[PDB]
Amino acid sequence: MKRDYVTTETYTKEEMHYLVDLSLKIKEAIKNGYYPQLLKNKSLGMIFQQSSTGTRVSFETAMEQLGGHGEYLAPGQIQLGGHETIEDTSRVLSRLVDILMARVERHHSIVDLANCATIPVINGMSDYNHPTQELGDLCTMVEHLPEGKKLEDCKVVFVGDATQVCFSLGLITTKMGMNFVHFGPEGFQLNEEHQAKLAKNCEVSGGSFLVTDDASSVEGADFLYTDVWYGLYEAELSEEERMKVFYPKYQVNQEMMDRAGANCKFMHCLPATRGEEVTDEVIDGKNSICFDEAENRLTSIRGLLVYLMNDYEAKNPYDLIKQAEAKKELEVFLDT
Amino acid sequence: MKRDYVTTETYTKEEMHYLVDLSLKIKEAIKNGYYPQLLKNKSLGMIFQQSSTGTRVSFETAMEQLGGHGEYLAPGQIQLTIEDTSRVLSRLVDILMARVERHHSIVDLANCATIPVINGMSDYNHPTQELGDLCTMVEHLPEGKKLEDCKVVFVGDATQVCFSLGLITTKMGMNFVHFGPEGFQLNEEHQAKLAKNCEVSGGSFLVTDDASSVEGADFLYTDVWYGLYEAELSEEERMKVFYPKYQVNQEMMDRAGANCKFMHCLPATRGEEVTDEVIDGKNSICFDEAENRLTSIRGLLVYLMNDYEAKNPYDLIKQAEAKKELEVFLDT
Amino acid sequence: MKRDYVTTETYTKEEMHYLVDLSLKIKEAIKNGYYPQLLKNKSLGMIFQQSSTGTRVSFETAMEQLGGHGEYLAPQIQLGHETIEDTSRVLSRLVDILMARVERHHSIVDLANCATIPVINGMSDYNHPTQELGDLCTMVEHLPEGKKLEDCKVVFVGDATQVCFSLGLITTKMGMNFVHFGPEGFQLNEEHQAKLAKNCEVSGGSFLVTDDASSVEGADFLYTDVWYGLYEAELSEEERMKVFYPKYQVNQEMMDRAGANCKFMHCLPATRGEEVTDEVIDGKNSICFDEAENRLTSIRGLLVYLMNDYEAKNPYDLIKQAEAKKELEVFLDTQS
Ligand SMILES: N[C@@H](CCCNC(=O)CP(=O)(O)O)C(=O)O
Ligand SMILES: N[C@@H](CCCNC(=O)CP(=O)(O)O)C(=O)O
Ligand SMILES: N[C@@H](CCCNC(=O)CP(=O)(O)O)C(=O)O
Ligand code: NI
Repeated sequence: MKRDYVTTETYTKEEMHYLVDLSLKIKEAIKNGYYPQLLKNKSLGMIFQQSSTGTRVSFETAMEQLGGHGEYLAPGQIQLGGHETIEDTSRVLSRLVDILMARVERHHSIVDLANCATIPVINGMSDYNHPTQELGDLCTMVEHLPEGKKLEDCKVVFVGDATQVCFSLGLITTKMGMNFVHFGPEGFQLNEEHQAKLAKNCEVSGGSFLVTDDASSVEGADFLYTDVWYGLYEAELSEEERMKVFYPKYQVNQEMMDRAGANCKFMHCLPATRGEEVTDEVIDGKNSICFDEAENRLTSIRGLLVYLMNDYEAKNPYDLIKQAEAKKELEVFLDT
Repeated sequence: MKRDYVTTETYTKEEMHYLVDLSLKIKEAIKNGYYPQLLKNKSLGMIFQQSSTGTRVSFETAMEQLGGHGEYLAPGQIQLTIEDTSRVLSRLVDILMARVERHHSIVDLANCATIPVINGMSDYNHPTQELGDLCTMVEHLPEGKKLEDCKVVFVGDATQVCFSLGLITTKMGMNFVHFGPEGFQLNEEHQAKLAKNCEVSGGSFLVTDDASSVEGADFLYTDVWYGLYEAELSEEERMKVFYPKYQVNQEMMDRAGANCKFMHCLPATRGEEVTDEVIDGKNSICFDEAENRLTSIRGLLVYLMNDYEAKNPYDLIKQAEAKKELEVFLDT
Repeated sequence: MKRDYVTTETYTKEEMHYLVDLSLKIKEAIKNGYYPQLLKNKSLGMIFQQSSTGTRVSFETAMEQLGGHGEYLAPQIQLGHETIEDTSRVLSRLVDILMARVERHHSIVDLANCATIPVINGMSDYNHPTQELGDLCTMVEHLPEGKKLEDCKVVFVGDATQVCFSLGLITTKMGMNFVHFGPEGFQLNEEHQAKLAKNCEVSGGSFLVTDDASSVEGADFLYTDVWYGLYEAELSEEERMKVFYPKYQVNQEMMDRAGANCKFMHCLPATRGEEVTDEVIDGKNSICFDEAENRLTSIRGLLVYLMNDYEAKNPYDLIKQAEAKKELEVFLDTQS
């Protein structure tokens, strides 16, 4: 028996709070030079169907810091297209590593992997969502709360394209009872299915959501968040096309930040295209927190790995009598 | 001085029994949550000239579990003179494995390296598969039968895995059959090596295209039909040679016997060498077999490194002196 | 605050002696089976823009031996769409130390300038400083009977490769006598020679760049490298034979002309039958495989030095460490 981390839709507000608290406590230990060896001798399979810097390095570093090891399985090493291949691969890998992550081209691949594997599976980004980004961004907002405001009192505005990161930000903010806005142009907004999921979250949490092309919607934002304009890895929009759609209205510049408010913080999942979605002035300015945010990709990944492996061990406990017997038998064999 | 693991031809029945016993004891420790740190701070160079999932992940995981680390050197990263590469790597890692296109490459690597070398599969044999398969057969012995009483039938192409299965089964005193079509059977040189094994072990071997040869099998084993990595047989060509006679289906399993277990080294081509019904059925053990790739690799790594240390022992007086000198240097 | 290792030009003779002594003491500990865990739980990002065997394996092995881990990044992470500043800031939050083998020297200079963690040059088109330290360790271990380091003559034969220049830089820094024996159009240039001259004004060493075959006479170490030039733009076999063969082939005649006790060095890989003959590279006076081993020797010393420097400049607060450890333990004991 295992638990997966494919979407925050299967996690409650209270569970997300626990993950944040766990992640931040591990962070404070490591920041002061204590590395808790919570994944000693454990192996993570890391399946990447696309390129990655932040996610890949975070997983590999996290495993080392916690006493285990991450194995990088590059694009083309593992095919996740067809159910039959995915079932066989899942069953082989489940016997060979303790935990799995995958960054996939199509969301059904990560859903299928999690369904077939008997070990925990983590979504490292798909075309649909990006749940490790969600947890990292939540950690970051908690660390940068406005003076005298609670999390649920905050307004978070995503500017631009309806990327998987846009949707994921909507999912986590509404799950935590916050106020979310997607400020984006017609034809590039979160769709009806996206909005129904955000509505369902708000019906439980007391938060709110709005999807609009009204420029005034940035006003009062505590966090202003953006992402690239070129769309999906496999099928990018050209420079000329994306400028036509988004520029200059959706460029996060100092004017937009000032319209949001003097204390509004700037966030971006990275990598950023400077001179497009954001200007140098904003991303390098005093109210940019996007490099703290990048660090918190590692923060959240450490907490997730520990949570999922602790869950696995609680559901599949070791028998300490048989452990002692097995250790003694091995030692006797190697001595005699 | 070192020892290598290039072929089971250089290992006795007693040595293979020791490797099985070591592998299974490590397995039982880890299964119950004790990870023996027998390779602490040791580095394994992993040279892959061809793709791999099972072998590669097994080596990398094994090193982590035992307290060391495996370095994945992907296809094209290391050109394989072989003498120069061997001498360089021998100074930079503690142990080496390689999956190679041509068997002479692994023989040359082992000859030139001054550290232990493990064959991760060649065009000739696949000795880590042999040990894993042996572990699996031991764990799944038929009720009231000894290993040497068992019959193992390989169906289909004369792959390096086919030959390797022949080598290990005959080495352990078992009864081996290659059921395959004319032009795709184990050759005269293969059979002479199997005969030599049987003269020592009291086992037997048979190579035949007679469909009745599966009868009485305790283990029925198969592999893909598309041949070597660098020169695959097309779908049309391989179906013409092997289908349907050599497809392991439920009819063939029933002909072998109600209790016959199904094995496959993986990956499998469902609908060719084996049907979904068989590979997913109650008598399939091929996923236990896949797990035992890691089982056997852990045992091999420990055996070879223990052997290396016995032949090249550490001087504890010089160790103590070196430690003190380093500590004084870093303090002062 | 950090220190980098991009060029030995920023290191004094006394600092290079310290690195040699540290490297050799770690070597003697490991040789006798004591692995000092000086980089426990630390992560090294290894950026390779080009192929490598010796350098790559040395870094990955060194990290394991010292209790940490090296992450191999293939042309996964590009130095492109995202600026060097942005990539440097992201990686600085995710690993503890960085190395890179780069096509163009400015890339490693920029990475070092922008990163807030130590950066090591794993070879560029300009220099190869880890090779320098490994070669120095090797010369120290193989000093001629009754000679001091500064009494030795080192002759590099052939093309003016980055290894040629680097050998010039380290030998002149240590007060030795350096010669580049190479043909017109393939010699160290005026800028190279000005840097060697500056080193010699401080050290009392000497340098010479010449196409005179008699310049090998009296050499204690004779060093060579391949003839095919840079990774991205190799010289053909026909072209390079025309330039270098047979005059610059290191054969037994040349070794005898240098001296009966002259040792042969080569950074590897070698093209047998071109720059060197089988007889020389496999002969009794070849030390190039000890030299190859000392790539690992020197890399271990460098990693320890740079991380010790980093920790001295950024010390852990032991009171806050104790508090963070306690809070984590309480959280894991009491919460769920
Ligand atoms: N919408 C963007 C999201 C990238 C998020 N970035 C990360 O996760 C950091 P990484 O890619 O370096 O791991 C896209 O589809 O590319
Ligand atoms: N005859 C087959 C044997 C494959 C063996 N499989 C394994 O070792 C599992 P892996 O390739 O994932 O490591 C062939 O030549 O392809
Ligand atoms: N002039 C040579 C220098 C190679 C140095 N070799 C090494 O550093 C060993 P490696 O490449 O295996 O890491 C060139 O430009 O290729
Ligand atoms: Ni690794």
